Amino acid sequence: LQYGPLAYILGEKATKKMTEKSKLITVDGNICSGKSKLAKEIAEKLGLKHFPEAGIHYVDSTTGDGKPLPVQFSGNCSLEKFYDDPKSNDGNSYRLQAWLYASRLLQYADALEHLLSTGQGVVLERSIYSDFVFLEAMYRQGFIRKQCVDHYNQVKKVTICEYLPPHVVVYVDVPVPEVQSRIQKKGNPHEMKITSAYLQDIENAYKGTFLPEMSEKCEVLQYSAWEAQDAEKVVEDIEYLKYDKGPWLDQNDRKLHKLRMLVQDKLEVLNYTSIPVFLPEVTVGAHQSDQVFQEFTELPGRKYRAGYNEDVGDKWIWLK
Amino acid sequence: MLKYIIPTIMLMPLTWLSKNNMIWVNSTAHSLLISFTSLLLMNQFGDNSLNFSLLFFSDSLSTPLLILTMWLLPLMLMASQHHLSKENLTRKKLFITMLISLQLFLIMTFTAMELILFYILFEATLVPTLIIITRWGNQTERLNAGLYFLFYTLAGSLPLLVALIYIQNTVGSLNFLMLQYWVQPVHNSWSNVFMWLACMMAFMVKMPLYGLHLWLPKAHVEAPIAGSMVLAAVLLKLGGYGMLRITLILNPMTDFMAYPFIMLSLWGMIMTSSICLRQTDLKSLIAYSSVSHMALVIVAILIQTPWSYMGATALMIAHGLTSSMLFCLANSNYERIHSRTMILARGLQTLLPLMATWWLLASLTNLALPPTINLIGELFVVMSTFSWSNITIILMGVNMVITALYSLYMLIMTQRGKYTYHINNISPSFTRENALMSLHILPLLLLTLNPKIILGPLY
Amino acid sequence: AKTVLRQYWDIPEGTECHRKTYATTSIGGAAGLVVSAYSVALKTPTSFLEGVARTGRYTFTAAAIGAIFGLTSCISAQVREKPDDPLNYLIGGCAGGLILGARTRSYGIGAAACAYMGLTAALVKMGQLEGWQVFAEPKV
Amino acid sequence: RQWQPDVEWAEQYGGAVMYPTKETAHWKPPPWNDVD
Amino acid sequence: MNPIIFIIILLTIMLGTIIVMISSHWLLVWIGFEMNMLAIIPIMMKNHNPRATEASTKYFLTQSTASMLLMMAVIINLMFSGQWTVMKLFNPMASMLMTMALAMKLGMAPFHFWVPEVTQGIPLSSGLILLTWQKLAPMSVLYQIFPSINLNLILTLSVLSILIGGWGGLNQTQLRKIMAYSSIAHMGWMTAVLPYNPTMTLLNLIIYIIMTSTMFTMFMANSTTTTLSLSHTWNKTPIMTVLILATLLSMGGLPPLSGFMPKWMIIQEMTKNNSIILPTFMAITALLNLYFYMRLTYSTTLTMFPSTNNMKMKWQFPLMKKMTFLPTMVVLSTMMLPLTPMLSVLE
Amino acid sequence: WLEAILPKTISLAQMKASTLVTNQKGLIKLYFLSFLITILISMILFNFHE
Amino acid sequence: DGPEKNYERTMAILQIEAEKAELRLKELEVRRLMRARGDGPWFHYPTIDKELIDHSPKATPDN
Ligand SMILES: CCCCCCCCCCCCCCCCCC(=O)OC[C@H](COP(=O)(O)OCCN)OC(=O)CCCCCCCCCCCCCCCCC
Ligand SMILES: CCCCCCCCCCCCO[C@@H]1O[C@H](CO)[C@@H](O[C@H]2O[C@H](CO)[C@@H](O)[C@H](O)[C@H]2O)[C@H](O)[C@H]1O
Ligand SMILES: CCCCCCCCCCCCO[C@@H]1O[C@H](CO)[C@@H](O[C@H]2O[C@H](CO)[C@@H](O)[C@H](O)[C@H]2O)[C@H](O)[C@H]1O
Ligand SMILES: CCCCCCCCCCCCO[C@@H]1O[C@H](CO)[C@@H](O[C@H]2O[C@H](CO)[C@@H](O)[C@H](O)[C@H]2O)[C@H](O)[C@H]1O
Ligand SMILES: Nc1nc2c(ncn2[C@@H]2O[C@H](COP(=O)(O)OP(=O)(O)OP(=O)(O)O)[C@@H](O)[C@H]2O)c(=O)[nH]1
Ligand SMILES: [Mg+2]
Repeated sequence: LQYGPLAYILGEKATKKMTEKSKLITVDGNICSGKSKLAKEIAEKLGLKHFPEAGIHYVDSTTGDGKPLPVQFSGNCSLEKFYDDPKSNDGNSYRLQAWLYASRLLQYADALEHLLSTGQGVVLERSIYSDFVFLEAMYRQGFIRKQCVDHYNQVKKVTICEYLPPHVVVYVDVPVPEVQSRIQKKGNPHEMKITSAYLQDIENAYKGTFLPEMSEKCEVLQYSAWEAQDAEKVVEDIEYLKYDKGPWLDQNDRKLHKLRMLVQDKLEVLNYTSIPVFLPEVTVGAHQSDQVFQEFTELPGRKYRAGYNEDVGDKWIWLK
Repeated sequence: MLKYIIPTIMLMPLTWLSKNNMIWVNSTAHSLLISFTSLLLMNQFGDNSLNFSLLFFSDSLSTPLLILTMWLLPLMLMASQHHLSKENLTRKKLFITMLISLQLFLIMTFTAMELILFYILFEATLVPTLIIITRWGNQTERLNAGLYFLFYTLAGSLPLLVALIYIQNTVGSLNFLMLQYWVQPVHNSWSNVFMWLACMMAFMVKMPLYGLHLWLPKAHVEAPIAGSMVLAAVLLKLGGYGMLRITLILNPMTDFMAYPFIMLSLWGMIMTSSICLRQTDLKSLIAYSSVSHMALVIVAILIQTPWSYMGATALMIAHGLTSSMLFCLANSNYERIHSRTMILARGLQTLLPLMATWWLLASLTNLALPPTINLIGELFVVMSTFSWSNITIILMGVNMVITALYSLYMLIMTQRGKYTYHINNISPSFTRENALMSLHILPLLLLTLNPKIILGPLY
Repeated sequence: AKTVLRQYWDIPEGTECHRKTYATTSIGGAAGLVVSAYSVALKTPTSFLEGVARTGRYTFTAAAIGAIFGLTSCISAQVREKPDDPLNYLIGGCAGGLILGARTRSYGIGAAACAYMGLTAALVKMGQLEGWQVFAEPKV
Repeated sequence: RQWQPDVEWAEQYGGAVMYPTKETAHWKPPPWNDVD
Repeated sequence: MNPIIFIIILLTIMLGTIIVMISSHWLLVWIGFEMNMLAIIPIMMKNHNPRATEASTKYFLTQSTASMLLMMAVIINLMFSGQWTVMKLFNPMASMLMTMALAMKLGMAPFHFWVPEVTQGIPLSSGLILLTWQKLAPMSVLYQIFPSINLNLILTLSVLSILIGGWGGLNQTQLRKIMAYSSIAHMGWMTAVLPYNPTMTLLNLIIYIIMTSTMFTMFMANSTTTTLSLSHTWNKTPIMTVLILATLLSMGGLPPLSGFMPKWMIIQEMTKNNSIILPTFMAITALLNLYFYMRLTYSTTLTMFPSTNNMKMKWQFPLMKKMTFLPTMVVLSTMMLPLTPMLSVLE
Repeated sequence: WLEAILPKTISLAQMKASTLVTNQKGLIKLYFLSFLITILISMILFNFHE
Repeated sequence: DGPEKNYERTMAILQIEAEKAELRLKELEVRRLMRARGDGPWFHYPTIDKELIDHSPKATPDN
């Protein structure tokens, strides 16, 4: 059965599937900190599902055929444009950040849905709990207006409060000059235009705000670039955590049923990411919104609800 | 009437099941076939009306209005399809559906025997009309125009609902055939004064009566072209048709209750005609012209003589085709210059020769050139109001002078003089536009050869 | 309130002017008290004396309106010698309408109140003459 | 094009009330999720 | 809430109402109201926030006060007739108390102040129960005691409710407050016709329940609680805007929609009783409701309000809420006028 | 007559009446106090208890 | 349609409508009398059922 109260009444309870390995682990750090590699190793060693960092096209990867959609359907948010013209008048900077927060919010729901439905833990790369560091860095460099920050906090306030924090937070502390050296080595043309001040603000946001906050309710593990290479040691530390903090200890089948009822409904997950706060960076006028939506409905397998698209080979429509 | 109701309903699945690019071809072609069959309603007898069933009936009053109603739908479809070209397909189909549903309500409104059935359908026409104006109008003010249109009408119609229900309780029926035989005189009392007003004011707002007219210029300036055509050609005539029927049961009280409304209409027609001389918006000028013409209809209906009822019926038909034609002429300029200002584009006869002939013919019917049915109707009303009181000839005469002045002034300003130098997108007239104009004027002028079919039951 | 309306309607028209004004003023004055009561309850006055000032303000206006209506309406019937004519109360209604405009110092409100009060008062006389029921007893 | 509501037009319907008065000047829209 | 407990609490709400409608004894009627109130508080509190706590508290005080007045009327009736049978009362003072008690329960003006606040403070699904199912029990009692009801009192309550409901809704941007004032106005029509023809009270009640359930269901489908949130529906579910448009016009009493039928039939009954001024006044005052329904149609359906960039993410996910009975309810909300004579089944 | 029945004059009246109806403090104390006034005038002025 | 078909179709319509009008007027009169006198099946408001009364000898004799 599709999950709901009836399935819950018949035994589908989260505690019957969650073991001692049913942990949500998030890996955090600065740009070019090798967190992607460490996250991939923890999942393999621990037998957890790995979630790549949620980019602009994360939602595209979870719907339809899984392939990225043209950029107009993402709102023309561009990470490349952000580096070249961080203060552009089209409001690309905040529009990207608002879009990225929504993508992370969706990914966190996908992760929690996986954990609660199968009992298998997941590994994320950053999350909606640490997404603000980029917002703070953007604001401190003058890339976004103060009203943009207010909109971000309004959206974050009414969304993050629904979800539990990660069981484990793994922070990889790479000093800015080392990161500034690794960005140049990585040979990305646009990324090479980043400044240390922006990178320093990102680092300050983790240490000033993120890590102290998560310590109050999570198991926080910190490492350097060298200490991070030893994946076995990191996984050894994770397997020896106590778990005596945070709200995960107060959860029970009843509360997790309500949480699973939320995270499984993606439109309910995104309900408040589009509150009618008319802000120039994220506001789209009616004519552009109308015709872009019409184009979206014309994409293959997008006119009708999944399973009712003849143009992609669905069958038995007259009985579905 | 089912032979017209059902095919009209079938236009809806026809539009929705048509190929993507054949929505205009299919709906136009088949609504013309319906219009063709509407001539079978001409089986009118000299004593009895054509009484189909317990629900619907036609007589010489409703038949010409029914044919005008069914002829106007294909014309509204040709008029609309250009400015709706960039609309998405589903919204085009919904627009056509609103027009089809409006025709369905109208042909049922004009044929209902029972007056509450008339009331409901008479009221049902509000919904699609409002949707057309507010959804597919062009400018911001269309939301206010919808509100004025809705609440002017309801301020009058709700008292009518109370009065009709009161009448049925007392009389026992609202079937119009029964009311012809069971009608009793209305005796003087304050109760009957308000019963008279409740029975009439709803129709007066529709005409519209002078003083209750300010909603009409707003609606026309804001409505799309099809909205203007149906508004001017048929919707105003619901008030006239309602008054023509309900005055049966208001005698003899109408003898003195009419005076304030005759004074408003007799004076109102002169004021609205003079207003037309100073209007700057071409759609607003035509809207004021309609108020002036409908003022005669109100007077003719109120004085209740055979000649005036014949004049009222002929004027209602003639005005419908003329005013709808004028809006289409004004719209064709608008679709080129995107402005309703009358002085913006001048000397257009030099650039659009044939379209200037349509302007001339439309203006000649508006000023009622003999022997057009516009004059026949106006002349009959002038004859009957002279007997009502000889002095009225002065007011009628002055109005005919002013009517010629603004009719030709509109022609002279837009078509003659020197063309505006900087306007250089005046492309030649399309076949669609020329056909649209000629489908107004040709039936109008052909009716001159056989006027009796538009003179109503009193013929 | 039935009793107060009874003595007003018990008396003929254009007779005992001083009695009609007493009745209309009493009817109007009470309405100002009812309006005042809900006002102080639902909008707490700043001070006890502030509430008294508001109560007097509303009650005086309502009493004044009813006083003028009865005075003007009963004189008009007296001078015109037309006891059973709605136009008498049309004059009485507008008079009370103007007083409201004065008390509110708004010529626009006075004109608006004149029409609405004038028509309302005229309709009340027609209903009295022809037995219009507002709260009709069920019969069928 | 046909006119459609802009941001200014939309904000008429975004306040605590439709017709501001001196007595409601301090009112504020309730929280998006009803939580205070 | 545990799903099994939620079902049990919902059935207790229903059972409390049913007891009121099947009882021939005043004590059992009072017990039904007590049971119903006991089970309705948990569903108002089920999201645990201060606004929900305030709403439940304001609801409890109002309903508890009314139930005390109902019991006082029952005992006065017992003193002067020596029996408990649910029917006309045998003392005028008991009739006034019972009528005022039931007006308080229904939220009619001037006991109306709680309805906008309680509805605003509880979830949409709870508001749906509050403004629909909860009217059944008080109306079913009014249906049985109307012969002893003071005509002036009941018509005064009706007129004030139509005025207050109409005026209150003009100043609202919150969808739950709009529905609350819509409810107050509609209770006024139901009780105006009660002295003349109780069958038309039932007709108006049933039709009102259907349209109100339709609106609440469509608000839930999109999780909209504000006018501006509802103005985004065009860029997500265009069909829903058309359904909302039709339902609102029906609630406005426009022909040829179902919501015209109750206003039409009520006008007929009062005119048969030589009541002309009251129906005319009520119909005109009901244009106030039509105005702020039309305003919603303007921002929802007839114009396209500005959107937000993040809305594009919603395009990719289907509507997964149950929307139970919505296709049926919306069709009955709009297309029932041709079947109006069927109102005799209620006779 | 114009000032009385203009669209602007009718619209303002309802707008003014709406603010009177809706501008409330939200306090339990004031709403119930209004219930008390309602019951008293029901019996004292209108004799609804008879 | 020929003139005789329409003519006699009109008579059938008139007969039905005339009969309905008469019945409508009677119903208003019947309803008025039933409500005023309570001697008909309509407006029959319930009274206590006498089959609920206990007729057996009571504990004391005077009753
Ligand atoms: C028979 C007796 C009863 C008589 C009373 C009248 C009954 C009729 C009322 C029935 C109830 C309302 C249901 C109407 C069905 C509407 C469905 C429809 O026509 O299409 C909606 C349209 C489709 O949108 P969607 O499917 O999401 O995507 C389109 C891509 N192809 O959605 C859109 O594209 C949005 C278009 C923009 C919105 C345009 C709004 C104006 C058109 C509204 C028409 C409906 C008005 C209903 C009022 C009654 C009309 C008389
Ligand atoms: C913009 C419009 C605003 C609303 C307008 C509403 C008009 C409503 C009219 C009110 C009802 C008519 O007015 C009412 O008629 C009845 C008669 O049936 C009168 O009834 C009384 O008249 C006689 C006069 O001898 C008295 O002896 C006796 O007390 C009683 O019969 C009322 O004294 C009168 O107040
Ligand atoms: C919200 C305030 C709540 C306060 C509740 C206070 C308790 C009220 C007690 C009411 C009980 C007494 O109620 C009252 O008793 C007397 C005694 O026969 C009745 O009798 C009185 O009225 C009728 C009128 O024809 C006749 O019986 C008689 O002329 C007269 O004595 C009243 O009709 C009844 O209304
Ligand atoms: C004959 C019966 C007629 C029944 C008519 C139906 C009742 C309709 C009720 C509408 C009442 C509210 O209507 C409301 O009026 C005010 C006019 O001040 C408008 O308000 C507008 O004008 C006022 C000043 O004029 C400005 O201060 C305000 O900023 C502006 O928004 C509202 O935008 C409109 O929504
Ligand atoms: N503006 C913005 N950029 C972001 C955000 N998340 C990632 N990015 C950018 O995405 C780019 C790549 O992300 P990173 O994972 O941090 O760098 P990486 O080299 O690819 O991954 P690792 O070296 O393994 O840590 C960086 O330039 C980031 O600045 C965000 O929330 N906001
Ligand atoms: Mg990376």
